[PDB]
Parts: sequence; C-alpha cells; structure tokens
Amino acid sequence: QCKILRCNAEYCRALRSYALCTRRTARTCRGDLAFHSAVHGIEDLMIQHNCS
Amino acid sequence: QCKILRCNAEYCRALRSYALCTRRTARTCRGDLAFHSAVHGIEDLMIQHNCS
Amino acid sequence: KARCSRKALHVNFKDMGWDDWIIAPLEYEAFHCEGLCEFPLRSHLEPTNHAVIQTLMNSMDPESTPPTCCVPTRLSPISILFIDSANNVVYKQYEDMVVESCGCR
Amino acid sequence: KARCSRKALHVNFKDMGWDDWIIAPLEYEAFHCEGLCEFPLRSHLEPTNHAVIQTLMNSMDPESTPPTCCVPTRLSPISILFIDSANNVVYKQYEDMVVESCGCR
Repeated sequence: QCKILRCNAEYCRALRSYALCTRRTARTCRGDLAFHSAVHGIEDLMIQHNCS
Repeated sequence: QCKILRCNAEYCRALRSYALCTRRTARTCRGDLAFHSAVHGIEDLMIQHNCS
Repeated sequence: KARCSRKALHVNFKDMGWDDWIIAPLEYEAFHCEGLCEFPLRSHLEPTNHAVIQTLMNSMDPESTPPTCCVPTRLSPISILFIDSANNVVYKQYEDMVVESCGCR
Repeated sequence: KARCSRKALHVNFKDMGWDDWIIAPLEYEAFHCEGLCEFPLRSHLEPTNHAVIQTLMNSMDPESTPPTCCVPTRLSPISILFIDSANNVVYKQYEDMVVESCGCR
C-alpha cells in the first residue's frame, strides 16, 4: 500500500527528510494523487524562501 | 418518511408557514432530531425581534 | 492558529428544551472540528482526492480558490431513550452523533 | 454573503506540472463548496445529526461553539489515463473528484 501519509507525521532539513521518505515509499505508489501532490509541495517549499 | 426538509425550501408570515408545514409533517416524524431542531428554530425566530 | 483538530463540544439537551421528550441521556460529549487547513494535509486517514486537489490549488494560488475546511470525517452513534409522538418509550441508536476524527474537505 | 452552495473550480493539470504523467484529461471541472452555514440547514439531502446539533448550538450561543462549514457531501469519480512508475499506461477511475452537492458539517 502507498505510505505517503507516513511522511507527513514527522513534518530545509525537514524538507530533505520528507523527500527521502517519499523516495522510500515511491514503490507502492504507482499512481496516487497524494504522492504527486506531496512531491509538488516539497518542491514549492524548497523553492520558497531559501533552500537547497 | 419524515418530510422536515420540505419545509425549509419555501423559507412573521414565513414563520407561520414553517410552523404549519411542521404541523402537517409531524406524523411520520416520531423521533427525528431535525424536526425538534426546526421547531426550536421557529420558536427562537418568533421570539426574536417582534413576532406573534 | 493550529491545524485541523478535534475540540470539545458538550451538548446539553436541557439547554435546548429537549428534556421534555428525552429521558436519557441528558448531556454528552459530541466534540467538533476546528483548525487551519494548509499544505500538506496531515491526517491518520487518507483525505479525499478532491480535498487534496483543492488544498494544493489554494497552496498554489490562494487568490483563486478558498481553502478546505475542518469538518468531521468519522463519527460514532449514541443511544437515546426518548418518548415519541405516540407516547411510547423508544430506545434508538442515533448515528453521526460523536466526532471521532476531523479532516480538511 | 449567501448560504452554503457549490461554485466552480476548474482544475488544470498543466498548472501543477502533472501533464508529464497524465495523458488525458488535462483539465476538468471539480467545483468547490462555499457559503454561510446558518439556521435552518436547507439541503436536498438530510444533514448529519451532529451537523444539526452544532448548527443549533451556534444559533443559540454563538460565543461558545463555532458554526458548521460548507463542504462537499456527494462526489462523483472521473477517469484518468496516465503513466505509472512502471512505464505502463493505466486507465484508472479516481473517486471523489467532482463535487455534486455541498452541505454544512
């Protein structure tokens, strides 16, 4: 099963942890809207302010 | 079936119409929360401002 | 301002004049939902696809779409012993009476 | 300020960078919910008992409890043809994508 919600619990270091968690759970999420939405949110939060 | 929602469509004359509709549909509503809530609301709106 | 969560809501039937037909119980904890609905949506249960899409759109362009709202997503029933219109004492299990979890929709 | 009703919400997948994996459709009308939640609750479908109780309590003492919120109560699915992680073209029926009715909860 897709474990995208497990990454939202612990949540620029937090953004990297979120990204690593999404990478780890990217296998079972073949086509889930929450996964792509979380990826887009991580990207938007990394671009915002100043992160790298 | 309880027809309490049918009275909320047409809605101090409107308050009297609401009361008459609730009286008309009071048979099938043996114990429905929406019926008692609508009666309490009619009473609160009649007491408010100036109605009789 | 905190995220969407569950707060207290002590319903008292005597405060509504419903004690004339309700025998027991006369009060109970029903809870309610309140809190911010921001990105991402953190919830034990998975949000609806529409809620995800609308929250993402509000995160993108907040000027366009309004955010989702904190509302109950799971509820449990309670039993009520009351007197119906026929002067009968009825034990009825009313559904959707107690909020068990809140979410953004 | 009007009561709880359904408004437009044109979702465009190109605006979210999702066109890289979504083939069709690229945009659709998802609608959303907005409006006042006052007494009484006027809706084609019957509100939950908890929504009725909370709206009545807000009508009684608004200082105590916050009002209910306008959220979707019926939704319909849409079909999406996309490319999953295994380079396969999948036709999937995503549920809860289009709001068909709004209500106060």
